[PDB]
Amino acid sequence: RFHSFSFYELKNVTNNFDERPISVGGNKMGEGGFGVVYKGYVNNTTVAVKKLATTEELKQQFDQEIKVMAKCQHENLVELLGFSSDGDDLCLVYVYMPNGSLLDRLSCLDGTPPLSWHMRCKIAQGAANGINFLHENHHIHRDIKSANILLDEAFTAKISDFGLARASEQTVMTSRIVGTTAYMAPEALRGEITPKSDIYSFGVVLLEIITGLPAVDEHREPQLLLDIKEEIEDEEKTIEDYIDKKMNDADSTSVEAMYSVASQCLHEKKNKRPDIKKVQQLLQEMTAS
Ligand SMILES: COc1cc2ncc(-c3cccc(N[C@@H]4CCNC4)n3)n2cc1-c1cnn(C)c1
Repeated sequence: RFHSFSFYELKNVTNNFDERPISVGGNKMGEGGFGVVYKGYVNNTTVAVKKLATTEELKQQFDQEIKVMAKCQHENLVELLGFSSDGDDLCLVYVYMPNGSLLDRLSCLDGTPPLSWHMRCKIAQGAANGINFLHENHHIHRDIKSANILLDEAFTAKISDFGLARASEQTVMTSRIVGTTAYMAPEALRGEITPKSDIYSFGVVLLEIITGLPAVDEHREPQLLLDIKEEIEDEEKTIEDYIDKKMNDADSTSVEAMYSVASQCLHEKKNKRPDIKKVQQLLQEMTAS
């Protein structure tokens, strides 16, 4: 299904996996999902090359990334073009997403203009559509976060980084708890594996979209973004206090509607959260008129 590269090809097209940042003239775009991602050029086409950084666990993440992409073609998932497995380093080659991660566009990293509310609504809907597609195909993502939501030429959202994905038919525990704490559901932090934890993480992403704040900031009060939900419930704050001020087109009704979805996704009790189909429906009604 996918194209098999030899490792040296991907070496050559990434300027020998040039570790310098893009801004300095190198090829490294960033790190995440248990790999480092490089910009490459293959036959006048820009590509992204993820080079995976236990040994059996790394191969398992590689095979898991490939199996999901073979079963899951969707407008809101990144597209795998090929891979390399010869040599000592496993690589995955993807269609290039020129507007980078939702995390960096929300922070306006490198001076990119702030996302409007209208764009943010399409991003939230698209990301929900991508997660829905995963869950319908019986996969748990386990690493949902704004650094793993990329944006193409039209700022369409595409979920990425499926190395931790698990098949999903009772909820089981794992002995190896992995993920980013600021996005993880309480039961995920205790080691449970369940699609209900994906929903919780998506709720944190929705708060990032509304507020333009990162999920964790050690020099901020509160440090954890998900803490604003309890402040709003306890009427110490309003969602208006936290709405990203770098937008001119956010109306109260639809922001409160997206906040309501986020609040439901963030229910402390996993069985009280909506499933992704419900999340998808509420986000569609959000922009209906
Ligand atoms: C302009 O930047 C990018 C363009 C781009 N096109 C495709 C990918 C891609 C595909 C599959 C997986 C994957 N993984 C990364 C690691 C964590 N989640 C994203 N990225 N991609 C990634 C970046 C990027 C990477 N780091 N930063 C800061 C930006």
